This record gives sequence, structure tokens and C-alpha cells, in this order.
Amino acid sequence: PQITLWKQPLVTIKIGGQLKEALLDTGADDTVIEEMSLPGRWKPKMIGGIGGFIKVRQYDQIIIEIAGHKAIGTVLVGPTPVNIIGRNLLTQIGATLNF
Amino acid sequence: PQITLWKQPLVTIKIGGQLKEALLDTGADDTVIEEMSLPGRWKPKMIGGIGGFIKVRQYDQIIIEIAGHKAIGTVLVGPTPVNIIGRNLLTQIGATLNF
Ligand SMILES: CCCC[C@H](NC(=O)[C@H](C)NC(=O)[C@H](CCC(=O)O)NC(=O)[C@H](Cc1ccccc1)NC[C@H](CC(C)C)NC(=O)[C@@H](NC(=O)[C@@H](N)CCCNC(N)=[NH2+])C(C)C)C(N)=O
Repeated sequence: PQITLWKQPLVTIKIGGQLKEALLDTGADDTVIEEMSLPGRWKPKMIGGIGGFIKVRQYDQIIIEIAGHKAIGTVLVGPTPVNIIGRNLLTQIGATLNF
Repeated sequence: PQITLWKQPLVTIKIGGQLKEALLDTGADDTVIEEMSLPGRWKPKMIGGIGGFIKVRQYDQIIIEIAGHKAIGTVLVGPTPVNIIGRNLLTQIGATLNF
């Protein structure tokens, strides 16, 4: 849909069968969720932003539904202060901000 | 001017008289520019992100130009790894997420 920004762009997502709330983040390359149990083998990685770098577990080929829109890709799980859907997944669902 | 999210949504902005490039970040409640000498009375602030907090100076009622669009607002200046336009300014240019 068309989402304005007077409020944070939070939507609901379903991963690993459970619901969770996440922020549509245009400033992130990747998708990162707070620590949870996800089926599948994972690989340790480091990612950074403001503040610095944090360790996370990278899960490849995760099926995720973001506002009823399916994507299947890389999700990173670790201690992010907020769950964010980055461009890696936003691209999959056809998100554009525009002009 | 809206955050064309796919490849890093970077655009030209004008602040304090200098031409700059910034990342349009839904998910950035704030705008934070690279260290620079802006005249104007400030307030010391601490903003948090991915891996922690960063000390920045807060300037209010700052006039900036985002992809040829005029906006006025609170700009924070500090040791940021990239210039970030946050929702506080994105809303004034009418930027929206579309999928
Ligand atoms: C595919 C490559 C992956 C490998 C990895 N890549 C990265 O780490 C890439 C560059 N990082 C990013 O893209 C990260 C997000 C993590 C990620 O995407 O993986 N982006 C980010 O962290 C971007 C800013 C940024 C962009 C580019 C470079 C640096 C920084 N900010 C995202 C973030 C979202 C929010 C939900 C936490 N927003 C902010 O950090 C803004 N903060 C705010 O708006 C605060 N008011 C939010 C509350 C914080 N406080 C609290 N909870 N008590 C700030 C910019 C004013 C690497 N190691 O190089």
C-alpha cells in the first residue's frame, strides 16, 4: 500500500510461523530480527550501523510474509533494538519510495 | 526525493550552504549529518542505532534542500558513518513507501 511517514512504518510479519512487528527500513541493506528460534542451520556474521557492530546469526532462504506479501530470503537474527525489513527483502515485495 | 529503496537510496541535499549526498532512511526517526561547522546554538544529544549510542549536537529550525525540495527541521551533527535523512524531514517532502 502507500505508507506515509508521520508515524514509523511498522507492519506485521510472520516468520517461523509466529507473528512479529517490524519496521520497513530503507536505510538497511539487510533484514534483522530480535533473537528467536528459527528452523534451519545458520552462519555467524557481523553487521553495523550507528553505535557500531553487533553479532548475529544469518539464516538463508527464509520464507517471510510482510503485510501479507511473501518474500523468501536472508534474515539475520541478533540483538537489534527494533526488527527491520531491509532492502534485500523490500526489493522482493516491490517497495519504492518514489519522487 | 522520496527514498527509492533498491540499491542504496542516496540523493543530493543542501545544508549550511554545502552540496551533500545522503541516504533516505525510513526507520531513522532523526536526521544526522556528518560533522560540520554550522553556526547556530545547539544542544548536546545522544542518538541510538544498531550497535549503540552516538553523541551529536542538535540544531533546530535548520533549512535543508532534499533533491531540490525545501525542508526545515532538527538536524543532528556528529561522527555518523553516512549522512541520513530521517522521517522528520521525509514527511515534509511528502515521501511515501509504495508496494
Ligand atoms: C549485505 C552486507 C551485510 C554485511 C554488513 N552490512 C551492514 O552492516 C550494513 C551496511 N548496515 C546497514 O545497512 C544498517 C542496518 C544493518 C544491516 O542492514 O545489516 N543500517 C542502519 O543501521 C541505518 C543507518 C546506516 C545505514 C548505512 C550505514 C550505516 C548506518 N539505520 C537503521 C536504524 C533502524 C532502527 C530500527 C534501529 N535507524 C537508526 O539507527 C536511527 N536511529 C533512530 O532513529 C533512533 N531514534 C531509533 C531508536 C534507537 N534507540 C533505542 N532503541 N533506545 C539513526 C540513523 C538516527 C557489514 N558488516 O558490512
